[PDB]
Order: sequence, then C-alpha cells, then structure tokens
Amino acid sequence: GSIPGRRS
Amino acid sequence: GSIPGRRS
Amino acid sequence: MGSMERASLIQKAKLAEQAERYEDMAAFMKGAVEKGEELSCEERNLLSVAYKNVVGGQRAAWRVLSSIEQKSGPEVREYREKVETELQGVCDTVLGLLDSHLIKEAGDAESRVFYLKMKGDYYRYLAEVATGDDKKRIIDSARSAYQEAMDISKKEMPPTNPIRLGLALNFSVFHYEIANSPEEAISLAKTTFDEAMADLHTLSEDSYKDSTLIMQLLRDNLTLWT
Amino acid sequence: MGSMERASLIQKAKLAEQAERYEDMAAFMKGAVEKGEELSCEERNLLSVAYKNVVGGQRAAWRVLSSIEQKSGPEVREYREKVETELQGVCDTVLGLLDSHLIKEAGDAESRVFYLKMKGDYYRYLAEVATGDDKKRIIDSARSAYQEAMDISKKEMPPTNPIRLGLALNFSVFHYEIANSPEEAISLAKTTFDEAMADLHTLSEDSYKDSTLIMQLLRDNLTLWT
Ligand SMILES: *Cc1ccc(S(=O)(=O)N2CCN(CC)CC2)cc1
Ligand SMILES: *Cc1ccc(S(=O)(=O)N2CCN(CC)CC2)cc1
Ligand SMILES: [Mg+2]
Ligand SMILES: [Mg+2]
Repeated sequence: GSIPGRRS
Repeated sequence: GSIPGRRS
Repeated sequence: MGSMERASLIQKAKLAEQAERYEDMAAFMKGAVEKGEELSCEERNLLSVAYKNVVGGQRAAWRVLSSIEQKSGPEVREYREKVETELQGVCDTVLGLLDSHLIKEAGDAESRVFYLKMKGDYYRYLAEVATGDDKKRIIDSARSAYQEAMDISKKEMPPTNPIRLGLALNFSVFHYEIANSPEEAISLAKTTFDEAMADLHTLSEDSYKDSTLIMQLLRDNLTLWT
Repeated sequence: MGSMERASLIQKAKLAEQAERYEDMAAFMKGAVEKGEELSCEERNLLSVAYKNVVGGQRAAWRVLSSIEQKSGPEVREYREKVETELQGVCDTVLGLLDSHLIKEAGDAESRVFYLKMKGDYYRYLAEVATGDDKKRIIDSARSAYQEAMDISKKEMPPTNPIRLGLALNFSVFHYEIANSPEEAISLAKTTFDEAMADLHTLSEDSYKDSTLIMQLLRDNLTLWT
C-alpha cells in the first residue's frame, strides 16, 4: 500500500 | 445514546 | 432528480449505501420521495439511514467545533456557524419531506409512527444547536411529534415492535439530553424495557433478535443514567 | 474563497481536519494556494492531507461500485461513472493547482519533491480508473513526475528523509499496481529500505521515529510482494 497520508 | 440508525 | 425513474433512484440509493456515499444516498432518496408515491418499509429505512448518516457527520463536526469555540479571531465561530447552518439545512430538508407529504399520506400505524419518530429526531437535532428565540418552540415541536408517535405506537403495536422500541429509546434521549427531564427519561426507558421483556415469549427467533438488540440500548442508557 | 484572508483559510483548514470535514478542508486549502504565495512545509501537508482524504473516499467508493459492476439495467454503470467523473474532477483540480503555479515556484528540493510526488500520485489515481485512449499517456505522466521527484530526492535529500521515503514507497506502488512492473517495485522498495537503514545512525530519536515509520511500510509491501 501507499502512504496513508490522511492525518496531518 | 439514541438509535445509531446508520446501516440498513 | 426529476428525470430519473423512481426505481433507479431506489437502486442507486442502495449502491450509494454500499459505497458509503451517504450524501448521494440522501439525494437519491429525496428524489424518490418527491416522486409522490408512498414508501415501503425498506424504502423508509433507506431514507432514514441516508439522512441519519449525513446529519450524524454534521453533528459530530459541530460538537468538535463547539468544544473548540467554548475553550477559546472570528474563525472558529465562523466555521462552527457554517457547519451549523448546513446541519439546519439538512434538518429542514428532512422535515420538509415529512410535511410534504409523507406524514399526511401515512395511514397505517407502521408508516405513520416511523415518520413521526423521524420528525421528532430532526427537531431534536435542531434543538441541539438552538440557542435563541426559537429553542423552546423547537423543543416543543420535537416533543409533540414524539408524543403523537408514542400514542399511536402504544395503541397499535406490540411492545416489542422495533420501531416502537426505537421511538421510546430516542424519546427517552430527548427527555435526558434536551428537555432536562432525566427522571422522565429513566421512567420511559425502564417501562419500555420491562414491557418488552414480558412480550419476548411471543416472538420467533429472528424477531427476538430484532427486539432484544434495541432493548440492550435501553439498558445501556439506564446503566449510564443510574 | 477569494474574500477570505489567507491566514483564516489556513486556520479553518486545521479546524476542518479536527472536525473530519475533508471536503471543507480541501476547499480552504485550494483557496489558500490560489492566494498565490508559496506554501510552508506545514501548509503543504495540510493541502496534501485534505485532498488525500477526499480522493481516498472517492477511490474506495469507485472500487465498491466497479466490483459490483464487474460481477453483473444501466444504474450500476451510471453510478460508477458519476463517482468516476467526480474523482477525475478532484484529481484535475489538484493537478491544476500544481501546474498553476506551485511546482514552478518551488525551488528548494523539499518543496519541489513534495509537489512532484503529489503530481505522480494524482496521475496514478487517474490511471486507476482510465481505460481508453489516454490510459497510456496518463501512466506516463505519473511515471515522469515520480521520476523527476526521485532524481531530485536522490541528489538533494538524505536517504532517510521522510518525503524521499514516501515518494519511493508510492513510486514502488505505481510500479507494482499500475505499470505491471513488480520486479521494479520490489527492487526500488528493497534498495530504498536498505539505504535508509544504513543512514539511521545519523538521526535523533524523533527523526529515527519519523523515518522508521515509513520504512515499515516499505517492509510490509515487500512482505506482501515476496
Ligand atoms: C428508529 C429505528 C428503530 C429501529 C431500527 S432497527 O431495529 O435497526 N430496524 C427496524 C426495521 N428495519 C427493517 C428490519 C430495519 C431497521 C432502526 C431505526
Ligand atoms: C508523501 C508523504 C511522505 C511522508 C509523510 S509523513 O512521514 O507522515 N510526514 C512528513 C513530514 N510532515 C511533517 C512532520 C508530516 C507528514 C506523509 C506523506
Ligand atoms: Mg416513472
Ligand atoms: Mg490578505
């Protein structure tokens, strides 16, 4: 999977 | 709490 | 959604639920209601699930922003106000569908109770964010809708009927959280639970599961409240 | 959002994230970008988080609807197409912000790599739903963006830099899932992981935590792929 990237 | 009511 | 077939709107609402696209699901079901035909039991549930999800996300956001606002430029209030206005707009939309014309065309007890419970819930969500000239009137609107639903449900449904049980659950939440009547909330939840428990012996296995799931929710509230 | 102050847009994007209002968060950050100033590291992250959440929900919905479509009136295809068009619209919006004018104004390596990684990601999301005349061209666009990001990152960043690591992770996913190049994906992930591991000794405790979190993701892919 890719970077979740959904939380700052 | 009330009825969740969020899934059919 | 005026150019889409009723059946296609219902099918797409079901797809939107599986895709977790609740705004779409609500728009499809609003289109279906506006076709002007009465709704079946399954269709009433799709309408209710769609809007409960939409308004549930708005309510959760509103509570986050209100907490931040209470703890503390104009930005937090401004943003809380915009989420609030959007939430009120959704509640007004649901209430408008019930008033034009779902309730007046609902003659059997199952449909009418379902819609009056909805009406109480959406006025309750309006009451959660109300602060001014109409907070009292909004609370009374919720109360009146729930009360009419309760009167019909007690006359026309067995005490284990899941809609009757969910109505009593939500009305008890109204009493506890909105109306500042915790004793009324406790009494309603206890009486509801006990009268349901005494009727379980009449139910099939499947109905027993349906009723006891909601009775548990009544119990979890009673445990938190007592 | 042209009438709102840049600083207010940034503040509201942060509030929207706490409220889990990602569409709002993306609209606030788009407004901030359009003010025309460069973005700081924190602001780049807010922009990226906002759109990753928005497009992530769309991608998940698209996969649900595409699975239903593959297993089977026109309603499923119609609804999959509308979700697809909306997803493409968001990707086009992000790509437009990068092209006008975030990338060309990004001169230090940290900013430029960040935006080129974004560009690769959003072309990759377009590629996931592409089937026709432009699938090949979209794949090449993603490849080219990632490759330019990789070339700068290897020249200008240490091998443990988290953006360099996340870029390599996502490019390896591109190779495995989009470009039908699993061996390239495995080689890139392995080389990236090993070169990072050899550099960990240079890091503080906090940086070590930042880098190893992404190295773990490289490892979890290598475990699934081998
Ligand atoms: C308001 C409310 C009450 C009860 C429910 S339920 O028990 O989850 N249920 C009622 C009937 N229906 C068909 C089986 C589906 C939902 C939901 C909401
Ligand atoms: C694409 C991408 C790579 C890495 C991350 S992170 O490690 O979660 N991180 C990078 C730096 N930044 C400031 C600390 C926040 C996010 C996220 C996305
Ligand atoms: Mg027709
Ligand atoms: Mg200004």
